[PDB]
Amino acid sequence: NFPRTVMVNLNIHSDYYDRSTSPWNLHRNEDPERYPSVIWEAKCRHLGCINADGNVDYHMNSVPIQQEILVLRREPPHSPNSFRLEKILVSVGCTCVTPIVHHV
Amino acid sequence: PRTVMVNLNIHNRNTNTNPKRSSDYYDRSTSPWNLHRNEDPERYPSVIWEAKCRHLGCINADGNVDYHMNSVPIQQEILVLRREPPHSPNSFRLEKILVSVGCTCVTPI
Amino acid sequence: LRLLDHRALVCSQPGLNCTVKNSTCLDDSWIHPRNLTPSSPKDLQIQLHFAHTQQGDLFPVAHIEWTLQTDASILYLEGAELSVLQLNTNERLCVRFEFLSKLRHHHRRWRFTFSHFVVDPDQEYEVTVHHLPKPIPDGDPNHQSKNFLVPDCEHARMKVTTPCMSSGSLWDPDITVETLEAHQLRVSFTLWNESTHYQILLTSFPHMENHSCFEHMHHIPAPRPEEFHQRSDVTLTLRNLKGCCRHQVQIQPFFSSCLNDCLRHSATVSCP
Ligand SMILES: *[C@@H]1O[C@H](CO[C@@H]2O[C@@H](C)[C@@H](O)[C@@H](O)[C@@H]2O)[C@@H](O[C@@H]2O[C@H](CO)[C@@H](O[C@H]3O[C@H](CO)[C@@H](O)[C@H](O[C@H]4O[C@H](CO)[C@@H](O)[C@H](O)[C@@H]4O)[C@@H]3O)[C@H](O)[C@H]2NC(C)=O)[C@H](O)[C@H]1NC(C)=O
Ligand SMILES: *[C@@H]1O[C@H](CO[C@@H]2O[C@@H](C)[C@@H](O)[C@@H](O)[C@@H]2O)[C@@H](O[C@@H]2O[C@H](CO)[C@@H](O)[C@H](O)[C@H]2NC(C)=O)[C@H](O)[C@H]1NC(C)=O
Ligand SMILES: *[C@@H]1O[C@H](CO[C@@H]2O[C@@H](C)[C@@H](O)[C@@H](O)[C@@H]2O)[C@@H](O)[C@H](O)[C@H]1NC(C)=O
Repeated sequence: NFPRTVMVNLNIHSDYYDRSTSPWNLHRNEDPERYPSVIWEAKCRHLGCINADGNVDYHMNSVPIQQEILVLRREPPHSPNSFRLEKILVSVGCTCVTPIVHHV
Repeated sequence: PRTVMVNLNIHNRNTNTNPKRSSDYYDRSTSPWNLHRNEDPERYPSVIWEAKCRHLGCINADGNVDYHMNSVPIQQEILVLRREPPHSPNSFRLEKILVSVGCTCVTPI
Repeated sequence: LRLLDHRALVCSQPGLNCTVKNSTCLDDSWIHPRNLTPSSPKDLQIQLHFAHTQQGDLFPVAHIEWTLQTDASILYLEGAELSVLQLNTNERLCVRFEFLSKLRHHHRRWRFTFSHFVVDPDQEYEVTVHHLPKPIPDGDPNHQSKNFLVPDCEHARMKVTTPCMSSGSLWDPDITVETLEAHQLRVSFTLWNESTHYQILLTSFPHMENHSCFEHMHHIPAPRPEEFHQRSDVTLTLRNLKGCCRHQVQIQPFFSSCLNDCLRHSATVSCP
């Protein structure tokens, strides 16, 4: 500080979630005050993974993959030109993992 | 708009970490992966860690790779701030980039 | 990621006046480059330390330590940006050392430390110290990064840490699988001090064959605070099959700290 706001050239320019052994559901996150305005959040379908038969495998763990990402938020609100940079944690998808087991 | 005003006083909205979470899954996954550092001194964020799947197939119970299944990457289109030359203004560009964030095991069609 | 305390952090030492300010990992020297940049840090080392919060809980902390290079660029060294990057999520956390005074001589080698970055078990980070101002475009690096790999809760010192304990690192279920009269199995275990549910997975196999001839999942609803540390035995009936004798029974906790991904506990019953 003093704050350094800058001039940015806006040079901007579909599956698996159903087919995975750890399938997930995508949830629409809309915000007109944000860019990207619409962003999809994954939430794992089950606690276990899925076996060949389609039933939930209780011996495996359906677990989320998250990421810290950048977004632009209109500052002041509704501004067409000015925005502020924001960090946000987001779930992108799910993976199937082998659980940690201790034997006796 | 072609050109915009961006305040780089990054507002952190990633604060609700209250209940405990996270572990390293790249080795424990049925679609295991390897980490690759993607650095660029001229862009924010400078370094991004991407995943590259280990196999075309997935690791079975016995631990051997099953090819009747597929390790596939979980890609994510991400915003990046790139700092320009200097020469050819503007000073910064805002770009969309494809990134592999992890792997999942899918049933093929 | 987090710092362990929001206490008045100090970076000052004899010969040098500095305050540790926090930073957005996007430094003002990257937005606005300067022609005269300092040289790179030297001998970056990150060690696993353990610390207590002003409250009482113990956390695994990253101990970052580096030294300065002997060149005259020291005069132009304004401070340093300390950065932790978790690799799984691409989460970044920064703190900045702001030199309020100017370092002129090298008479005695300048060494720095920072031990406030809270780190998690079985995690890999990328810790980096970036001398400030950062370089000009296409300039030589002036920073040092090292990957830090934190051990799992099995580690001697680690299991006595707050995140580990909360995921039941010190929980000992005295699992006792008992073979009973007429195709019945009684499985007893002592539950933990958390109001989260549990599961029992019984998988039967033939003697020396890794194929399930019978499988059953049993639910244990979240217990009352009075029910904590008390025993919960459940009697489950097996499949009728002379041959399907090898029983593998495992308990799955669902502690807030780990949810589905908690450490499970297996026990096996034999045959003749
Ligand atoms: C959840 O449980 C854990 C572990 O539970 C303990 O072990 C199991 C097997 C059962 O036997 C339980 O009944 C036990 O509680 C809890 O962690 C333990 O907490 C106790 C009490 O806080 C700790 O015991 C002793 O710690 C220090 C060691 O230096 C002693 O000085 C303490 O004594 C003082 O405080 C007492 C209580 O205030 C008081 O009565 C005494 O007169 C004395 O002034 C204390 O006895 C133990 O060390 C902890 N375990 C570890 C390894 O840190 C945990 O607190 C529970 N959590 C929840 C949320 O319920
Ligand atoms: C960013 O920093 C402020 C200030 O905290 C301390 O002082 C700075 C000079 C620097 O040394 C920091 O690393 C220190 O941690 C943080 O604000 C504090 O927040 C807590 C509650 O979260 C509050 O009890 C304190 O009184 C606050 N201190 C002041 C002086 O405002 C702020 O949380 C830091 N941000 C993050 C996310 O770490
Ligand atoms: C580091 O620099 C600080 C700057 O001093 C400031 O100005 C004087 C006039 C006082 O009002 C002081 O409180 C201000 O902070 C000083 O604290 C001091 O010189 C140095 N601090 C230490 C701990 O050495």
